[PDB]
Amino acid sequence: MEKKVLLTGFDPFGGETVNPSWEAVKRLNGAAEGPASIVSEQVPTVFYKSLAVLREAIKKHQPDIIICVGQAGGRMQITPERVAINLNEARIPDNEGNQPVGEDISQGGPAAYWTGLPIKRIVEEIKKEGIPAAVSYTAGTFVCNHLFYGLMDEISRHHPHIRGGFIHIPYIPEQTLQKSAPSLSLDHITKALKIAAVTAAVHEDDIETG
Amino acid sequence: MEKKVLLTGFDPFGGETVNPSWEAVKRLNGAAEGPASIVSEQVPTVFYKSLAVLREAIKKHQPDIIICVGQAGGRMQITPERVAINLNEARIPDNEGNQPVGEDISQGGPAAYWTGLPIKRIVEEIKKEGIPAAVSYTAGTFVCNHLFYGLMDEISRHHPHIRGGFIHIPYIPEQTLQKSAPSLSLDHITKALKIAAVTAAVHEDDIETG
Amino acid sequence: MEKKVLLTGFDPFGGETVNPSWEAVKRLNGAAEGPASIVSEQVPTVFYKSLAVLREAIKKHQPDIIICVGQAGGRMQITPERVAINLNEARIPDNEGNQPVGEDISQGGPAAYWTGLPIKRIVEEIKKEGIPAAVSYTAGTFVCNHLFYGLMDEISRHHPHIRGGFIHIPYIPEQTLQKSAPSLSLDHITKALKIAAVTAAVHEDDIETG
Amino acid sequence: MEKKVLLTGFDPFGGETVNPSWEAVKRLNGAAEGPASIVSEQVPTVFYKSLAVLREAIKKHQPDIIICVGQAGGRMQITPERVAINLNEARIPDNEGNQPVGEDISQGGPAAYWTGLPIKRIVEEIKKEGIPAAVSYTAGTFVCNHLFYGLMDEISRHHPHIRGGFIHIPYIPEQTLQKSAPSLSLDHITKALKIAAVTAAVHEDDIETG
Repeated sequence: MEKKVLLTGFDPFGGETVNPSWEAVKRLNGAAEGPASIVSEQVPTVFYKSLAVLREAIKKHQPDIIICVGQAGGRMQITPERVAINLNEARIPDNEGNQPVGEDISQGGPAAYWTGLPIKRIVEEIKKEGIPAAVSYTAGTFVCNHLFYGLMDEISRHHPHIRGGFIHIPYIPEQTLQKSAPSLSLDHITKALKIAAVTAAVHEDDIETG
Repeated sequence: MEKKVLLTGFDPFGGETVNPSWEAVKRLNGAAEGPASIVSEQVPTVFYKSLAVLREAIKKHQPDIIICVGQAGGRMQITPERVAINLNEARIPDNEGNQPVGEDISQGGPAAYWTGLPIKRIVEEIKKEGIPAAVSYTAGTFVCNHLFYGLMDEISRHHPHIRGGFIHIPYIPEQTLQKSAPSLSLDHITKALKIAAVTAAVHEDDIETG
Repeated sequence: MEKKVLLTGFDPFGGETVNPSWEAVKRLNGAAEGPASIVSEQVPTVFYKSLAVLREAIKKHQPDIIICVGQAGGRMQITPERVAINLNEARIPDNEGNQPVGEDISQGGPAAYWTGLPIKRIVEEIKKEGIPAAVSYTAGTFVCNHLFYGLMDEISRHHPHIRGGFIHIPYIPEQTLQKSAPSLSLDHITKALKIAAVTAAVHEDDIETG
Repeated sequence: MEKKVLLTGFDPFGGETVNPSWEAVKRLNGAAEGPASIVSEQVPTVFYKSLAVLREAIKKHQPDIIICVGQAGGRMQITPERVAINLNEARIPDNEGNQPVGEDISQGGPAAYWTGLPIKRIVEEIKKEGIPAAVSYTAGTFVCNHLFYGLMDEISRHHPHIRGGFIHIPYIPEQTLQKSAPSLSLDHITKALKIAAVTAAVHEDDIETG
């Protein structure tokens, strides 16, 4: 059996020198685990450009499953996102100075898109391996929600066979040295991400525990 | 232009014999402030029945503006909600024992509805009076989001002239006596609610700030 | 039966415009409640000078009870302090630029002083009136702990008949407008402070609970 | 020159079968790193008995440096403690049912004891290795503070040559699976602890920071 799984992580931004989402997905590049064969691409933390880079990664890799990963500084758990919202509302500018306020991602697109990943199943499997996980119901209104909405929009309109979604991850310890915030080690985050890609490759559907 | 503004607050939800959302909106019943003439109705913290009670309050009062209020224990600010989600996913049972998991509120309805209130404007006005306010992007998946989504569905399909939305409020101090959690006094919360009703009755368009 | 209660509050620091500890104790100046007769003085948020101002307030008013109040931004409850510590360790400079690091308050003084107030009784009485309260075991190492330690030192060495202590209070709502943080209204804080002064004037002895 | 460092950790408490402070120090037993030669002993989470077990470990091992470790569920950083307080005030009963309230540890002992470890130095060295650390000024009033005060009392009165202190550690991920709380991995915590032992074995002098 073989499902091709595209993982994306973002580049560094807003002060930081490392984006853990890219550090964790980069080491899974080329991994084969169960049915999953994993490839990893980096997306810029830039509005509009991130979506162009993702469309290119879909053309080049022809994936069956796409999991985009971003950092959510301050959370304590790996959180798969249930909902992408059609809004760009930037509190801070992106890496190229764009700061959209009140802007639609898709003019006339739906208000929201649900995730296509079996996220409750992913949460229970990550937890079986001893690492904290929970589903989140807001992915923010910055570049991470932008890429999630843009991904689901592309799937619905042009690649309906693809199962796609977004997972937010904590800070790693090295990033909370001058500011106390929760974190999870990079080893637990890359392990959780591998479990997510394999669970999404094996399972079509989700379980009803909530 | 006098605008009738319907305000609702939930009945005590198993945990106390008082619900602050009701206590606050009940004292604004009959208040007239600027163009706003305010009426208040209580809604049960029960899935499906809450919506039936709301439909009845809409028929009886014929409101121009509807602001539904509920309690969000743990928050620190008055938070107007930007997005209602088509999902009933109950961690705990409602007042009559219903605990829906993974259920659509409207089968075939949109995934989400945006608020119809000028919420950025409301946030800035509450803050001008010295009380903390912020827009929130998830209203949960319990009876409070249920009523919010049901409200906006009713408006979209049957009462397109009505401006409607949802505002979550914190605990009052009396509720954090055995469990430390943030709170706002009931006098600040009812004041914030009266400012929201007046701001919504005086302006159809929102500010762009965030 | 009449006890003179001296309350003090600090002026503002950091970048705030009101120090709620002064705003609250100022409105209790001249209040008589039960046995207590209350007078209020303001102390500067300056190391070493705060202590000189307090010594002067003790000479002038000849109090039976002294309760020094300061703001603890970020807490959620009124917190009477159990322990003062012999250390000035300033993360930020005070209002006149002093920033002591690793400095003894009293060279050769004890490492700590316990409060002289019936703080468990005070906590239970404030909570009986519906406002959250709890004892704290660190008052920090800035000017608020400095005044507390210096107060207890003054009492132990020169005024052993006086009952003295420190009470930290939260932000008021008006201070959490740009930064979300917990707060208590100024009406709840001044009412908690009047209850603390009256409870301390009526009982020399504390209850034993937590 | 070799310094024998004794580390302690506690036994299981509260429905758990493993205690991280003990899991982390147990794997350092017999380690030699720089000048430090480390031995580890387990202490019961029992008032009064913990102190007797510690006195026995001091007699048997004759250590130059003692670092007692306990878990502080909820914190986000490794926190060396600056102050031990002379008070047993138990919110919950210990492993054998003792629940002291308002009790002195040493009748007539000082109100507090300062740590004997170079804790600022320890904090900067742990952070150099990418793991979060900060000094704490309250170690609670349960069995962890009890052992810290009792240790410093023993040192002051009978073993003035020993350098001793206490370090609180976070939850590990496995413990925050049903309750979301911050954690650090057991590998990061045991690495922090070995760095603490070696920094204390090499430096009697502490540094001056903020």
